[PDB]
Amino acid sequence: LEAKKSHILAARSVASIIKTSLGPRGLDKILISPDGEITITNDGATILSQMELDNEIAKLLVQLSKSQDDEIGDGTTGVVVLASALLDQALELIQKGIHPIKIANGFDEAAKLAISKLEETCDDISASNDELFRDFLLRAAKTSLGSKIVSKDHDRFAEMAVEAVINVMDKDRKDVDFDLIKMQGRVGGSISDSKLINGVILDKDCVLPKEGSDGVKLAILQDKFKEMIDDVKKAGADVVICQWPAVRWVGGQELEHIAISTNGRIVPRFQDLSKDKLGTCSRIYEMLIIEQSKETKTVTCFVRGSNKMIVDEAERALHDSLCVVRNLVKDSRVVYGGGAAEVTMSLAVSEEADKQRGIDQYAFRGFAQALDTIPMTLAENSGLDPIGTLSTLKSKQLKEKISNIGVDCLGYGSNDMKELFVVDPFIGKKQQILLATQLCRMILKIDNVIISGK
Amino acid sequence: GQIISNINACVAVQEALKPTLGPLGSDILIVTSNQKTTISNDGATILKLLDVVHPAAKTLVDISRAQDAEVGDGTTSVTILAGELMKEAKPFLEEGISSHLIMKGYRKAVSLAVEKINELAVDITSEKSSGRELLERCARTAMSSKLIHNNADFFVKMCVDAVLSLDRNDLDDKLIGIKKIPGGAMEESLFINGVAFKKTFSYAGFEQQPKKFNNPKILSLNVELELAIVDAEWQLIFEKLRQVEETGANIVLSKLPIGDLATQFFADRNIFCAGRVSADDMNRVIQAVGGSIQSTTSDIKPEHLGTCALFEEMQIGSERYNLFQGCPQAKTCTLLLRGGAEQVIAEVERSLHDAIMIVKRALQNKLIVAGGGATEMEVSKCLRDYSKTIAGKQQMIINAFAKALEVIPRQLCENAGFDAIEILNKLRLAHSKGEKWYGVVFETENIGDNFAKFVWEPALVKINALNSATEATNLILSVDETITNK
Amino acid sequence: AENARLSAFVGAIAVGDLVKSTLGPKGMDKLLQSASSNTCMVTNDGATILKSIPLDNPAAKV
Amino acid sequence: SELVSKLRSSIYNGISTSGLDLNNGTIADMRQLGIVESYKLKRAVVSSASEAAEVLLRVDNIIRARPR
Repeated sequence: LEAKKSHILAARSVASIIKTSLGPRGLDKILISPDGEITITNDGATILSQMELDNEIAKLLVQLSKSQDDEIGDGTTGVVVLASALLDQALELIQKGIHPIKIANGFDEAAKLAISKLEETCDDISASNDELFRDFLLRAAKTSLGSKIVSKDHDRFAEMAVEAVINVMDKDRKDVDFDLIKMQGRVGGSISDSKLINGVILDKDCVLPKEGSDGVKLAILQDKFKEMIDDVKKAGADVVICQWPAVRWVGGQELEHIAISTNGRIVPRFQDLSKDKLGTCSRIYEMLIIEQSKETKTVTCFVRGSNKMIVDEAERALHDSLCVVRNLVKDSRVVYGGGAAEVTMSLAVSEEADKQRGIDQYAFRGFAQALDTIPMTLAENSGLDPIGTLSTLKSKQLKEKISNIGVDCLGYGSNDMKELFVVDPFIGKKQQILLATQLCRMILKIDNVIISGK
Repeated sequence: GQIISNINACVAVQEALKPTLGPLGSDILIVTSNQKTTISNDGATILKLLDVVHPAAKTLVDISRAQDAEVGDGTTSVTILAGELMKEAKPFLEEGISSHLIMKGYRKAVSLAVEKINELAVDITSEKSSGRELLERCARTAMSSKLIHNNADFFVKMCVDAVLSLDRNDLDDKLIGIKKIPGGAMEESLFINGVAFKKTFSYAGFEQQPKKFNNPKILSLNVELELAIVDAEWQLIFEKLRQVEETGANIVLSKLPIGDLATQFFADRNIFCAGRVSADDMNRVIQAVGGSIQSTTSDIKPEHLGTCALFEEMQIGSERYNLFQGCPQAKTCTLLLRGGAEQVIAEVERSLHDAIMIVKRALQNKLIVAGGGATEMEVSKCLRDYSKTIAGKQQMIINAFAKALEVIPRQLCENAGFDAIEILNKLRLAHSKGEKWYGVVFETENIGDNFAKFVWEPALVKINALNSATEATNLILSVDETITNK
Repeated sequence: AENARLSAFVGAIAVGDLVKSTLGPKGMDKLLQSASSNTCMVTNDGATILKSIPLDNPAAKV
Repeated sequence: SELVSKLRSSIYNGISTSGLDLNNGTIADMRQLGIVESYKLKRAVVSSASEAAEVLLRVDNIIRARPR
């Protein structure tokens, strides 16, 4: 028991590093890369993943946040805080003489009660028309996803990214495409210079459209130079990209987005050039801008910025919105978080403890206390007293039937999340609670750490 | 004297596994030079990555590696017995008692122990529990005796249905291999009736791949397809593609990857192809679809092309894998693990592979006895009465082995937080005036009958446990000196 | 936490006391002497001074 | 002390043309002394110093990763 006691104290020190980064208001910390480069970003998943500690207990939390980054990507701080809160309560219950599995069995039973309670609070945003539905997707990134400064009004470059996944996904409200949705950055100008077009813009190297063809006749591929032109004149292609108009030193993977959007193919050798691979591109003009006015699922957001971290942090916020919008479109269950569901689910578990009593009463209390650590952490990050914040939320949810009252970090006034348009994925909060408890059961099973000889 | 110094170094082996005994046991964390995190209860993976100093530590490793063939599970309650026999034998080795009397007396105790274990094992057959019952009701807690406590209820309604398709006298362990799929849930795992493998490589037509086949045909080809010289290299590859179409194969498995010429020819005709096929996956198809591997196009013939019921393209975890269903000959059911944590996938990987060993020995003989460490208590109770009249000094020798089996109930109380003395007093009356079958119950936290508890364990585990601990403990006593050069 | 805010804020204070007066003819200067190559620079602005002096303070990167 | 106190009291009466003369060590008119700077130079140094300093304002702790 003495070995795991130092591991819990070491795990709490890791949670205290990102403790100030929890929530959209959460403040980051300066991280120094081993190569000497400084990394400043407000994303909690980026700093925690790049940070490497000594003790193996901290490395176990890295693998937990590694799956959260590839799935959720935003708000991964609450995963470690909830996991550390279960270990903080383990210093008491385990010391009382109760086996960890007996405490772990109460967490899995209380998790099903939280999921069932969270399902009753789901609000379907697809019940309205397409005008209000597409407006909620843009307003979803207006508040919850906003973190860094200057994001106060981000809708200039955000609406281009929000409407990007809307045109790709069908109106049946079920689609997933991870292939054709990517972010392409550029160093220069300002963030306000971004544009929304259908195509891809590369860093390597105009003609009027025709009648029958869609224009520019895009074909993806001194005597020998003119001989290949005669083969192009057979298909009449105005612009041809020659890998092995002409280009110099272009990559094969970079030309994949052009062949898929234009329904073209890669030509291994000039002898294999044929008309069946001729594509359609609306306009090509100069850095050439490739645009397509037809129906396609290929959309790339061209982003500019004065620094690398400005473009990188902006893309990670917009790229993680793909899983957010998919949970707001493909998933019909939408819940309001940010202190609303966290405190609501904690009150349902607290009432279950007094019903069963026995050894599960203290076990269910630890799960409800673990969920109460998120609003107490957001209270300190917002400058509010943790005791006074939770006392106000619980008083209103018991007297009033509205479950959308939650913590106000940025001073939005009224605490109703429905009026503030603060939305969190339903599957997001489900995976964060289960995978956190999944690791906490393995932490309590740690006996002796074996390390290979140096 | 030299053996005592060797035992003390080997005592810490099972003392690190001390809490791991029982379903309440803990796990051991191991970090190698590659920073590969391995968390598992099974000591086989623990002893494999454990740094050894004295050669006696390798003795327990060789028995643990051979434990998979003899039993395969319950390694926490077996290997620990090898160190306990030598722990209480220290006062006897210091006296004039030779280690030969300990080794000779051990075989006399095991000969009496196995005789009682076979007596405890009872086969009724007749109208009592049959297939789909013994593998479910009695195997509920028998399959996983250590881990998967919360998810046990999920696998009883799932994993039991997968091993039901395995007929007796076959017992093929090549087709039970699993895969690692990131993301998902444990109880949501889909059952697979055919060969399924990862793509491992991304295609430009990945989204354009054919969804399903009505009558697919799988063909394995090792021919490498890659591109006056330009016309010659392009024509030779084109002629090889036409000879494959003559066989009418909708699925072509290539060992080496293919270029764009072979991909475009197969895409226009809606012919499926998969590259980077491992050699282990090819033998899995031979035992399922029944095809053959052709090195070149000289000997390829239409009768070498196999077929299966239907083909389906499954998308799970934001990645698509090949799925075969309705193979002509399938002796098992392929299972695909899920979940976002890599340690959990490897945690249940060792547990599910240990559960098939019970189905293997159950089909040969169906037998169950009282579990929960109550097997050694009844055997130790009988050895106390017999050893008094057996060959002089062997009374105190067997009684030492009788008290050595008492470590099992002491370990079950250590994790549960019970008293080691309180359980011995209650079992002593339960294994004497209470006949036999009364065991220990962890749920109600008292002593009860394992017959009404529904928890049983195969007696074949305890039979090979003494045999695995026979040459392990005898080798320690038979070696009086250890020499290490340089 | 105590020395975290201290060493970070004094990064520009230690070598910046001489360049505070840079505006005006009365500005103090700073001398940078290289260990070899027989090179050096004299200026009252911290631009060249900061870029040519390596510092282990993480706040110096900003 | 005395020089800044006189300059703070000069602008308190509504005179924005005063200043600090380093040659004579007294309060003198900056327009007649010849000290003039552009407004773009003022906005550049004031706005950048407040925004760039926000890095160390919100970050109270710095953790460096060990060299790989």
